[PDB]
Amino acid sequence: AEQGIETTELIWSLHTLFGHFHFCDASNGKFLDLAEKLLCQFINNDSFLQLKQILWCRYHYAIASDNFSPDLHDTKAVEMEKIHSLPLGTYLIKLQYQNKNPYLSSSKTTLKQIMDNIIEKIGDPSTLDNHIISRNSFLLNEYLSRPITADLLKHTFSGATSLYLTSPNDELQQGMTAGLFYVSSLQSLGLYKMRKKSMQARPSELDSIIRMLKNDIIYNTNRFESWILLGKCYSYIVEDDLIWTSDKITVPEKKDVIALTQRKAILCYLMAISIYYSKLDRTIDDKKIILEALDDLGSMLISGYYNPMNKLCFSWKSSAENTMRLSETGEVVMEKTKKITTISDFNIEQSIFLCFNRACSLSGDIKSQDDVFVLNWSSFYNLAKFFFKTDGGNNCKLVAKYITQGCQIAYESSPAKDPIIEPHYLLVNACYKWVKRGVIGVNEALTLLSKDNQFFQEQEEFWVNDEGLAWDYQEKFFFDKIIRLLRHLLSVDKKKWQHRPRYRIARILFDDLGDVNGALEEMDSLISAKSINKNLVNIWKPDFERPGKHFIYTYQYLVLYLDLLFAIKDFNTTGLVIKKLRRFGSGTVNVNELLERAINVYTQSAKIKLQLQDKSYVEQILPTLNYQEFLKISEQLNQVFDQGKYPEEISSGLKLAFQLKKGHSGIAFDSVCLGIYFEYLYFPLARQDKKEVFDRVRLLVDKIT
Amino acid sequence: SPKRLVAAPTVSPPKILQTAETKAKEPSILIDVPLYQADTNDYLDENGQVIFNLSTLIKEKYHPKSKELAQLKDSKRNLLMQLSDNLIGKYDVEDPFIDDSELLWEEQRAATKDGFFVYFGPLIEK
Amino acid sequence: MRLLKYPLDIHNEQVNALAALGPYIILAGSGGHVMAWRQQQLVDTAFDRVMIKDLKPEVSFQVDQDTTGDIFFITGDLETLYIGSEHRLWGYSGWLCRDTNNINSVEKMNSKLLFECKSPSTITDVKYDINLGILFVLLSNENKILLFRHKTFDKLSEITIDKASKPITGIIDPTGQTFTVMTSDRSILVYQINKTGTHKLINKLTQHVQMYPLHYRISMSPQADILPVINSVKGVPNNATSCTALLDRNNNYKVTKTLVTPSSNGCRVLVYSPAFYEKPNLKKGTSTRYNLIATSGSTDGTILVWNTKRMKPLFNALQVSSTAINDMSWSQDGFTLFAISNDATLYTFAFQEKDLGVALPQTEIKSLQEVNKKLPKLEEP
Repeated sequence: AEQGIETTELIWSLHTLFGHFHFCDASNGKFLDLAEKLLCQFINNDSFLQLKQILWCRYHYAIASDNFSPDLHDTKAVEMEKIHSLPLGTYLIKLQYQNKNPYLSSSKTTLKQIMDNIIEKIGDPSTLDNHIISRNSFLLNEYLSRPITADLLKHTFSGATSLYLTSPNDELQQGMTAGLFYVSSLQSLGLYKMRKKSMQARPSELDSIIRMLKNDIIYNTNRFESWILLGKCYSYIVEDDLIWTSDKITVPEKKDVIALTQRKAILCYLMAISIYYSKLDRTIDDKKIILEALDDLGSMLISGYYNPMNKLCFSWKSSAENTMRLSETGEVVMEKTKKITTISDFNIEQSIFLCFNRACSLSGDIKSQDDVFVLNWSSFYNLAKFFFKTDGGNNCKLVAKYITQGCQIAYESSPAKDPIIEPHYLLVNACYKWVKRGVIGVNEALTLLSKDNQFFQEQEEFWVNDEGLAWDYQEKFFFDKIIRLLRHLLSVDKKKWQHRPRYRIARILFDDLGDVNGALEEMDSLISAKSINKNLVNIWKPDFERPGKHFIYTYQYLVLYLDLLFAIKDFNTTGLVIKKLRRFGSGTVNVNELLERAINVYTQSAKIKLQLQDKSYVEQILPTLNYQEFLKISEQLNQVFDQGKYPEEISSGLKLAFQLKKGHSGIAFDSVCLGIYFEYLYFPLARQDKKEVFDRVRLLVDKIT
Repeated sequence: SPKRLVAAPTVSPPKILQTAETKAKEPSILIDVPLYQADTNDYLDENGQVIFNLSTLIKEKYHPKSKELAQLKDSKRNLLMQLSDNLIGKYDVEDPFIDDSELLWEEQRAATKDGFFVYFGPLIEK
Repeated sequence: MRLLKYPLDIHNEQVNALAALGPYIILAGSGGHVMAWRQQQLVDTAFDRVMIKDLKPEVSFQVDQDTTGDIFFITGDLETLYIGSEHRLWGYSGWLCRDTNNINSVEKMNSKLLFECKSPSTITDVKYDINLGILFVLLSNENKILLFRHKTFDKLSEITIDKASKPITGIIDPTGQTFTVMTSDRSILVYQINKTGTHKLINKLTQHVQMYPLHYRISMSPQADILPVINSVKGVPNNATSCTALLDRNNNYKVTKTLVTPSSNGCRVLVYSPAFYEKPNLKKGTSTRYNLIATSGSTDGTILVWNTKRMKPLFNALQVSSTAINDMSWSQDGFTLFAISNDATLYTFAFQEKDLGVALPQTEIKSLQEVNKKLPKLEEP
């Protein structure tokens, strides 16, 4: 004790003396070597401070402490061995965190660079030297390759799920006993999350961290937190693939790898929970971490179970893709393996509810053991996502006092920048759907809005179930109140959630109120067809707004906008939508299919509002026209044609149909353009008296333009 | 001509004889599995095989009283919701999961005779 | 057939290796708890002549083993019991009393640590030939083979292998004339070794086998003629299920008959019955001679026994255990099959003559061994 203190003072004095005349580099830095060797055994922060100075003097490892200065005694940089790096990093862990959980500790990036240096000097664990490491990795790959059975979930909840790993008991066993890759992966994930908040994080960065977690796990460290982190890495991968890549969703083959990653994250979480359940003396902090792990696993199960996934992670194919099938003749048939679902869906729903029930139970246990613990709305949000299109609010007395708590936590923990709209948003959506379908008692449903008037800040007459009217009028006034709350949602900062409020505005105004004009006026500010220099859909993306919303949601809004325009049969705005959509390729995915659908709606609106007879212009009129008569009538028409002598709808429809015929593959706009031409320009002049007709149409369009 | 696939003779089913509760959670189980022709008590011909599963026979020997599947699903999930507000050999009501649909799936997959046989010679596909 | 399932009473250990020495079947847990049982007691228990609650081990004790390695290797004879961990080895001479045919006490056992190895050198396989009286050591990192004399532990010879050829398992000649080793790099090596330990690599067969980092149990044919090669690589169509190749000793290891395994993971334990079985077809006046081989996969509790003269397995015992099978063993007559697993649960298979057919005498099997091709004698240097 006193020996280490006196040694620290002596070492500091000598280091100061050497920096005073810049001469520690004599005798090859073996003084620094000896001092490092002795300070490896001295566990105090002053020894740590002198060790920071030693690392900056020797290998030039700059350790950024705010109260620290370089004692430069003119020493050249050396390279540290792995043999020196291991107890040094162990000392760094034990001095940085001591008895505090590094997961719960704030991430100090002071040690982070030197951590990366120690990792680089260590490198990867070399395989092909331990049967234990090879066998444990093989078992790990097997366990990830295992399908999903409900009995496995039962054994996870009872803690009977184990892989029965063996610790390699090597030199680096103590380093993973320190959880070196765990701390390094924790730093990597914290910096990854910070880059994800700045949206500069990339999925290729995670593979090294995942491999580090594998290398830590195969040491049989009995650390379920590593499983939690590996499942979290797979979870963040799955989040990136599902949100930022719709093409992986549409392609079933990439969806297979997505389901594989879902299965891997689920297996990591189940192993983590069963390892925790295998622990006997489980402390409170273990409950705190495993509660979060329960939340992650329940969220992953919600993600994997529902649309657009729909239980693909529970459908299993064998690794041997071809089945040697015995025929009844005694001959062998190679047969392709099919995906077989390995668990019934009711068991999956049970597992989800059991995870959330045990999460609520452990939340009550922790709040009994730590009453300053702050609860989460996410349990009620996930139960509402269970209630999404499944229950219909049959348990209305139990619908109350869980959405109540969800909205209460959402508003009471609402920050000043942007409140937690989503429980109240989903409450509004569920109230709309179940009032419209009549599945609920409206009285307590509107009475809970008096509680949620904390978030609403409107009058109590809005939440009084005033049933002294016709039910449609009560619903419409409820829609007025929802529109008022939507204006309240426009009033907030709305970092990325303007568009779905406008969608709900359109859903109120069209589906329910019948005011197609008001919905069109609302969506014309969102979709500017009649402009020229703007885009098609104005979701405020000049050069700044991130993708992800306008990939699919803008397509869906344009689908509903096509429905709105087809309700009133306006073709001019539809053609302007198509013209803006030709330059809006980067604003959405599947521009070709949306362009085809917009062409379909434009042609249907033009045929319905103006009227046509298509099967006549091509097969019947064109073979029966004399060539000289057609030339004479078309030339007299081209000499005769004035835009003031025809309606602007007819001439603009002809111009738009010919322009879209020049833009697209001909056939889709032969019918409309030939119909407009032969019905309004050719035959009325003929009664008074394809390439050729479309050239005359081109001449008349050049007369229009 | 190659010798045809004669049908498997009707072997009498294996029956659980004695189950004694050990100090472990899994009791010791004695089962007689007949491996002969049940009609002649001869050695089986070349085309006989006995195929069976353990835990399916466990649930069948101990719990023949399987109720309606949808009713049992609703009862178990409502039991879980009411609880919100290993018995090896006995049927664990505290276990929420029902395996019988998946047991049927496994029975169908094992009911395939495809990949389980003996081929004399190299595996050359026709 | 009678099957008796018995969960053992060892707490928090896995029963990795078993040995049936004479009338005694000996069991080995992971942490050193060793229980030895009379096979006849379990035979009567399986036929319900002995009650289940009265069944107790003959001698059950703990080996003085340190934490450095775990036990996966037990061999020896009625005089000496050679027990090996994954880094250490103990031989127990005088373990069984000769006069009473009863197990001596552990104090009466002359316990001796015969060899110990250190990390990263790992023992892969332990074999002993009764005919040669030589104990065979298979080692990884480095890949070397050590030969040791029975009851003296004298290092008779050393065979050093390639670094990329890490040995996995070895196969004992029943006649004591050869030894066949399966390696990590899909290579199979046969060695002509005599009583004096002079060895000669006679055949090298590469890209023939598929190995994984596990412990395997493979037996040769009792007539010393048919070589089973499970998880075959050569000749198998790609992306199919696993298969077992049967190679003739006298016919230069051509593939004779093929076993079509299911799509799951490959077999881990293979055991020929020591008896040669005969079914006399009374209608044709013919007698069909055949062996019975017990096979079990490496993942699930599924075990199949195979008739050499049939186009089907005899029966299929599927999902007997939730864990993997660690070791299986026939009785000396082959009318009882033992099998152990990771979940400390015993499965004993009691057979009758109508279950198996008429077993031929061992003189017949020795005469069948005499028809096999004779090797040139080893030149002593």
